Amino acid sequence: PLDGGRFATSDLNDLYRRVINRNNRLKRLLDLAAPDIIVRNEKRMLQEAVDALLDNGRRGRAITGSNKRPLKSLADMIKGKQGRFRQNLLGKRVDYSGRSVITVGPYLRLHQCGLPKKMALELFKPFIYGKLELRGLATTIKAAKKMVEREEAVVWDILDEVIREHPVLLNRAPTLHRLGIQAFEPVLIEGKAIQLHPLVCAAYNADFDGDQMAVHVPLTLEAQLEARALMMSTNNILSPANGEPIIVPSQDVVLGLYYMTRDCVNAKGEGMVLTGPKEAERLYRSGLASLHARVKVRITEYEKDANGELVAKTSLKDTTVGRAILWMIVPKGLPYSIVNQALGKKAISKMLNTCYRILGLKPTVIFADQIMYTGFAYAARSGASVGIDDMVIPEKKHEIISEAEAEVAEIQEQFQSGLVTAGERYNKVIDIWAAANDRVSKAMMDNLQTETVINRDGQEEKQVSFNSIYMMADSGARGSAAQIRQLAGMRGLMAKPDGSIIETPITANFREGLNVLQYFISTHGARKGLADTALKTANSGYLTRRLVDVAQDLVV
Amino acid sequence: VYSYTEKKRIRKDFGKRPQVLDVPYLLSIQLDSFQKFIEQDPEGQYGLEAAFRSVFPIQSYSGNSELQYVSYRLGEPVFDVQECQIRGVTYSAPLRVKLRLVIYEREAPEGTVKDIKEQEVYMGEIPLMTDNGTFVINGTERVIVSQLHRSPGVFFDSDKGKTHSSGKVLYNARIIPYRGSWLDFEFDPKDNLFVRIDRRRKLPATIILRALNYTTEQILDLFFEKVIFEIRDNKLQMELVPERLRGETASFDIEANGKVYVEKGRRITARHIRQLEKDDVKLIEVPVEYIAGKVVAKDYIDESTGELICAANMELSLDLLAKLSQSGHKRIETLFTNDLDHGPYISETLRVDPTNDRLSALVEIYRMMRPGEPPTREAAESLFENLFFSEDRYDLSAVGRMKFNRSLLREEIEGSGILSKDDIIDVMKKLIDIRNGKGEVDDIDHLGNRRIRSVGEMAENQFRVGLVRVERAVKERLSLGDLDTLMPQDMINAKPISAAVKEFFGSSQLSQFMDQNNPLSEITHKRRISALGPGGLTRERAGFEVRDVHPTHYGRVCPIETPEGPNIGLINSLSVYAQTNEYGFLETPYRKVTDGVVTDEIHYLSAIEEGNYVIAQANSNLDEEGHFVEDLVTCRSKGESSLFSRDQVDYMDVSTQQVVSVGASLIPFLEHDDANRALMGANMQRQAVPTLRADKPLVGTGMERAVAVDSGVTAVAKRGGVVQYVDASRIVIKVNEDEMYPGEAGIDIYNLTKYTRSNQNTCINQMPCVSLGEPVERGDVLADGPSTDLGELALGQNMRVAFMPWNGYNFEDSILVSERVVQEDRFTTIHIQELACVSRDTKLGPEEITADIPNVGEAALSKLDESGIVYIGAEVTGGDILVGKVTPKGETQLTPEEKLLRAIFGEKASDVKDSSLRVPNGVSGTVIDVQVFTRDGVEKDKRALEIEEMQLKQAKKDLSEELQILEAGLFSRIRAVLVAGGVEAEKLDKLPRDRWLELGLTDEEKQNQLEQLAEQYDELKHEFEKKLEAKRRKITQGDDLAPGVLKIVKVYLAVKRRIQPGDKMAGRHGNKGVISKINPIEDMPYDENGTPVDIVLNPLGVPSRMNIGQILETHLGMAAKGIGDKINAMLKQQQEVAKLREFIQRAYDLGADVRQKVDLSTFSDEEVMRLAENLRKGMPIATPVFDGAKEAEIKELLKLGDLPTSGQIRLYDGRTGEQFERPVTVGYMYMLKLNHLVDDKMHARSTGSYSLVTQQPLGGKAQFGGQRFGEMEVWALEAYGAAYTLQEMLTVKSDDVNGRTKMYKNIVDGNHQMEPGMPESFNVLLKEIRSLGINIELEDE
Amino acid sequence: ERDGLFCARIFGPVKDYECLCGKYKRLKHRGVICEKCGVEVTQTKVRRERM
DNA sequence: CTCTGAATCTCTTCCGACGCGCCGCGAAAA
RNA sequence: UCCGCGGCGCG
Ligand SMILES: [Mg+2]
Ligand SMILES: [Zn+2]
Repeated sequence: PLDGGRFATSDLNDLYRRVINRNNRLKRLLDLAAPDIIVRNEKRMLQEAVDALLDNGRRGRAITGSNKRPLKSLADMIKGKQGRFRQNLLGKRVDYSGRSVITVGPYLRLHQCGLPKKMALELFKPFIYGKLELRGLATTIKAAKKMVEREEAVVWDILDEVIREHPVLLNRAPTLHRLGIQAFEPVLIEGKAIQLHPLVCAAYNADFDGDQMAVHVPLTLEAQLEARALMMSTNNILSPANGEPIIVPSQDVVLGLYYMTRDCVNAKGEGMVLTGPKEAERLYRSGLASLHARVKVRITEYEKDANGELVAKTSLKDTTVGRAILWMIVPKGLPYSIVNQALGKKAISKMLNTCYRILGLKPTVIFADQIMYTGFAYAARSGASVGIDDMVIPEKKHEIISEAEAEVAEIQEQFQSGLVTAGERYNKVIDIWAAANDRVSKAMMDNLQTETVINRDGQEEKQVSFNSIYMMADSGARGSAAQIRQLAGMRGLMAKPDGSIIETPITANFREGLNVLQYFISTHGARKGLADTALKTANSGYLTRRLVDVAQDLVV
Repeated sequence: VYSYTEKKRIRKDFGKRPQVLDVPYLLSIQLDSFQKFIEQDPEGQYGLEAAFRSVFPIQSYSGNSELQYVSYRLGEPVFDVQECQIRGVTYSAPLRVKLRLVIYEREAPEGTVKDIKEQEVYMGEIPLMTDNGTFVINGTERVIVSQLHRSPGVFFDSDKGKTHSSGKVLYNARIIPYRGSWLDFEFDPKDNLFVRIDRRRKLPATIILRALNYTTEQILDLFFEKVIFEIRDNKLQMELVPERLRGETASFDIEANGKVYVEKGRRITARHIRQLEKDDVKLIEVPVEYIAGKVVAKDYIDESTGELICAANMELSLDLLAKLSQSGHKRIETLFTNDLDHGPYISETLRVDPTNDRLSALVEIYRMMRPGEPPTREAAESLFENLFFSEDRYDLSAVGRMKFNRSLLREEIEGSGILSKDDIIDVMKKLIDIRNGKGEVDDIDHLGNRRIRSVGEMAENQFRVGLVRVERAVKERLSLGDLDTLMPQDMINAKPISAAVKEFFGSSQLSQFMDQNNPLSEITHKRRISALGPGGLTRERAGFEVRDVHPTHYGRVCPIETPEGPNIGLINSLSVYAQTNEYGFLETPYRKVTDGVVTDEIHYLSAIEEGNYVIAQANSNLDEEGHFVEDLVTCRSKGESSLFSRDQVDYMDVSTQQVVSVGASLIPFLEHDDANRALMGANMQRQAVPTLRADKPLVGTGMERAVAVDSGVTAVAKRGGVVQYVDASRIVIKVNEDEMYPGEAGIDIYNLTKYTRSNQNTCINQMPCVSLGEPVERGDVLADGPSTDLGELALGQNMRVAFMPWNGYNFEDSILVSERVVQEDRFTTIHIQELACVSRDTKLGPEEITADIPNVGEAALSKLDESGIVYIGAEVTGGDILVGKVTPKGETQLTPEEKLLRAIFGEKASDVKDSSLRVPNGVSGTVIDVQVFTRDGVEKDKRALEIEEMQLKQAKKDLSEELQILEAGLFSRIRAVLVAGGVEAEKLDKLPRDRWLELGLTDEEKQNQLEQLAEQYDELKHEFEKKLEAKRRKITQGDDLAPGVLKIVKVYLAVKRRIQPGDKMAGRHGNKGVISKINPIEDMPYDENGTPVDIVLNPLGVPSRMNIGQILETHLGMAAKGIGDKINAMLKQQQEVAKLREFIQRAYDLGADVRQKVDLSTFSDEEVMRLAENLRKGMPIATPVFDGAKEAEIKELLKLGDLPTSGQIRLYDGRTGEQFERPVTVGYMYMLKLNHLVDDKMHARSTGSYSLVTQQPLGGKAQFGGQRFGEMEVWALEAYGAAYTLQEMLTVKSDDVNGRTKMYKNIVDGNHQMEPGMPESFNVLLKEIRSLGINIELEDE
Repeated sequence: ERDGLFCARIFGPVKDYECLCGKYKRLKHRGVICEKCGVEVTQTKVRRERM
């Protein structure tokens, strides 16, 4: 039905009416015993009409309506992505669902997710009704709907009651791997955005760029048990593609850990011997000794015996006070030697994997949560930030570029003299430019990586530099060597879309100003990469669908 | 010097390169095209007159009647754009066409006319272009994106060897006509040449050659080269050209004139060729073996019996030579072929084609292009000739002819629009050359082979189609009807042309909705250039080759603006300086260079011309007269980068801003960030939302002024003067004494759009920005629009931003925001939605809106008025009623017992149901306007009379001010005339206006002027009277509503939106972000001066994104506000004007050899005071895109403001209080708010409506539908196991009605047990398959 | 219509447990084909079943 | 010199992620 | 009001 008593016609009806018209006309035509030409033409018209009714469009031009649209047949309703099978039978739309944008929840634990209050109310309304009937406050479901709409203060308390242990499945579209759906035990937050634990953001492949995700709630006791047992984020911490752990600290937490464990040769309070990590905490929180001070502290470590008993040992050893602070949160079974290093993402991954392989799941979960908290805290206290002065430009760059300019100039003259061919000259120009790039990159890394420092005796010493970008890239927290190379040194010798190197180097760095022709050359690779990345998803999804549908039968 | 408005707030520049060409009007690409489409033109190369000349005259095929066209006229539109949009109709103009019908006498000549009839026929409607470059088609605002289609012409392209094995390349030649069928020539791996039409089945090529009057032999003479043989005394001789032996091995001796010399077994070296040349060898004698295996060139016939022997193309042999010798042909003609050059390909084609004459080829082509029908001489001939060699079905447009002549290196630049046989032969020749290797393919995506087709051309083509439709209509009319009892308006029919135009402008893929978020969106949408649409290409098949940036795109298409996603590369943008050629190719400006010196003359070059020259770019440095500084200058020769001497350059790049479009040019410090994030930032600027208040960007690029000016968002005074009246709604300007038209009122009025719904449901408002008695120059901005400040574009706000990982709240691009900005409302926005209710003639009475409504509480009714419409200014929540409408139920008969029971229960058993309109779920706000419309003849309620009454008083006061102005002017003229003679000025001023008019000046010429002025008063009186009464008619008249609708009502609901956690928040340079925490003001970090930081960005984004622009901007912003504070403090200190003039003068003078060179000594003290007032907290900075502020100048600016030079300052933690160990970057950043409001996307369904077809829940928030649990999630559950959860999902929460009902009862009861059941969707499938004529059933039932 | 693609005689009632001509309107009439009009009185669900 | 089988060519068919959001608009049928 | 088709963006 439509407005004003009008109607919209389902496509099947038009085809059926056409077939009825033709059939009745043929019946009345045969009744009158007309010559064979008329009946044969009419019956072939009926044949084509029923052909369209069944599988419109398979043979010849499909019959079309006033909207010049190719009309849907019975066959067309089954075949295709829009057909009954793919659209309806699999992927039925479900009740008790919501969707919202995500927000980092730092204060959360590993397994509890923040949920907007309004969404919780709507999703659990059946349970609110049930408990309200249980407490007798609402005599009828009408009353329950009233008070739940009237948001009486008791309703919120009931809502806290019902969600006390009821997990929710949480999905981010599109699911790419079985880690794409996880169950959390919710907590209530104000606002209209789902708070997520930072760690699992890697597993969900989320990036908090205004990306949306959805929530469903199981209903049966059975489904709740599957959620708590199977889908709980505390379990399944190891990816099924490969045994490597999926919950890996990255970005800010890695930065905080690396800044915390790093040493500086001269710092406030260095040299003093301290009884234990407790007093190390006292010293630093009193601001009496900097985080990077190298001191001697007493520590204790434990190890499983042949029977698994944690035999203890203790001694005095050199330690940065920050690493001493770290030793608090370590579980009781870890050996100390692992922490004794400049922690990076690879090291931290090895660390968490270590405590998983040695101690139980609960120690690893607790350890991950505590390392999360501490990493964020001391990264905050770090104040590590990037300034315009950080991308220091090596003075050798002007010299190296000068040398390369001469080398290319003389080579070009040699080509103009007829001594070398165009292709040969092209190749050797590429070679000399590559050599220049290597030289300048090496020089820039050498300048950046080390800083001049003063010792206790005032003598010149050298240490790993504390330049912000260097520590950001070295720690592995959202960076690598290529980007820092492009930041201040040569950008390189990338190619045209055909793959040919343009033979004219991208000279300046991003701190310097890329010239118009330079930048416009630089954009070709960017456009090609963006287009390829955008277009790959279709084929990747298709390949996945085929593979899944081939392998769906097997079961141990 | 500077204008008054620019004097208000002068934006300091840093550009070093001097500017030459001012930025052209941004909207040209639309306006110029429609001008070419709509204005009169006698020559009429392109336009409506061109269409009329291309269709009319139309003559009866064998009669004595003719219909000829004279002229076209466009009538004035019924409504203006404002009236049109408020009414909600098409802003159209009528096409009036002068038409003549002529009838001849029967006697020859045909020109012996005997009767004519002439009149102006109405010819439908055309949507007219608005001054801001948009269409108003259905009350809505719509725009056309121009299409970058493949240019008509001829293209030679290879498959690069993918299709065939061994990488063997197969070449193709393709002809693209502007309208009609295509034509392709292709090479098969067997090196045979084939032709095809409209991608039908392949054919041998020469048949088309045979299709024309071209027998085999003559075709051979055209295509190949000849060789002559003679047989004398059983000795074979042939003529020689030395170049022929290039590439041949000397297997046999070479002898001539008694001289034998050849390197037997070796190649014929060039030395041998030169020796033959110097010997001048004309003929040589060859053995029988050489002529064996050769192919004859022509047929040979013997007269001994009258028989034909060894027809052409037949390969010679001993028997053939004996036969020809004995028969008597002493002269033999063959063709010459080499494997390296002059391939035998045509010979093989002639050996393979089954056809033997013109008829057989025509039969073949008929059999090919139309299967399933019998061949026939006349029909085949007719369809062939009309398909290819007639303007009826085929026309290579003028641009096509130009491209064609250029491709085949002809001399003529113009020619026929229809193909010719010699052209086909030339195409064959060129293709054979390409396959031989003496030619080159052409890049398909080279921008010289793409053409920008604008609005006018598309509308012209559609109108031409409609015209041919009406042409057949009138043809059959004239053919059938009598000749002297009719008149052209009878013959014509407007419906087809009008339908075609309307369908093109409404439903075509290239007529999408015109988005109106911010003026930048306006400009970038109107300047967008797309490759989609008709005749273009589809999204799902565009390969990477089309999408990549070709080197010819320089200065013509910006690499940056192009959208991300599946549309990447296919939707380009037009650069700032580029413009469209006459043929439709892309032009760019350049500066001519001479004697190593560039000069100010400007050339416009197309792509192909640019290919020839060698041009250097703006990074090159110039001095004095513009002489090149560096000896070796980098250029762009022939599409590749290199360096040359000063003497070798041809043209120089017009300006540093050449390569970038508007959207990306608005980004500061573009040359410091990676192209990926720059592209994303330029794209994402377009989604900014106008805030309640606007603030200028501290760091700008200088384009904001131009972008705002050209964009139609702002009101621009058409004539300069001094402002007479200022009000929030209207502005009144008084023009200058030298500006008035002779005999004019001299006063202008503008009405400001106050609060109306945008196209994207945002808010459009305008603010007066001038003071009383303010002088105004022409082109000055008179009313700031949304996202605009004093004529400067202002998308977002300036915020104090510090980079530090302050807590977990910045984990991935997550922005943590101070409550201080929420309290100041810096980011609040306003949204306006609309709701509609429609009245239609239901059975047993139409739907009626009324105050009374059953089953509704009293308070809800009280919100409505007596008419049933909410009062303006009443807040509404979700689900409240706005328009109280009821609808008759029909008969709804009940038995007397049931009716009595209903009466006992109450007022039930009524045949009227509720149909009132309610607020959509979750929506809330306040009502700002109610619009009502009603079919003519239907009564208008008191409310509608009320709105119409306010309308009429507004119109009446407008015209009353108009008449008072005109009375003032006319009586000023009266007083001036009286002063000029018979002066009674004191009495005139004392006496009322009637005495001014009545005075008779003793019948002088001054008295004649007084009488003329009285007549002027009279005529203006009647003019205003008739215009006002016409306005009353149009307001009072009914409405052309949809059929079946008696009356409609529309209500506008306005709501105010604030920053909310989870909302998205933009920063240009691609710094995306979600707001993740609102902190109380006392927790954020602060500086030693106690000022807290508003936004804490995650530093981790910068190193991996290489958005090093943003940090730079931050530092620059830090300097800007610094200066402002001092200026601010220096205003608070209330010190001398002169010393602050000194300070600001130093601030502007700080630039190292910048171009601006402002001199404050020329400013009056009021100007300096006003400037300082604007300069408080400001000091805007303009940095051109690639001629921007070097870091050194930013350091100098920082040191001027006493800020630390490093740009990193110490901070204190709000909650802890000790210093952060390392200094933290603190600065000022321009942050935007994006349309992705978190409170709009958040949604929760639980239980609700179900789709009728499959009982599944609906989809979409607007209909309160649930989410979709797609197949991906099915596999996700499948992997984990959790089979029970999946079953619960599928059976209860989605499909099984019985199961979900039982489950609902269980949950209400507290029992949580599953009740499985057969999904109804599967039953649906079972029935559907059962409809196919297939038995499907369950087993073991 | 009397014999159309939505015929009540063929595909069932237009409303749950209500005859086409309204002769019977009580649940006790379950499974009764109206003599006056000939339409079986049952649930509207059969409009999904009967082909 | 002719007939049959084998192999290629020519035509036809199928199909290229997915989740939303937004926007607009149906009729020679009544 | 719940129907269908086309275009646009987000992730
Ligand atoms: Mg993403
Ligand atoms: Zn009945």
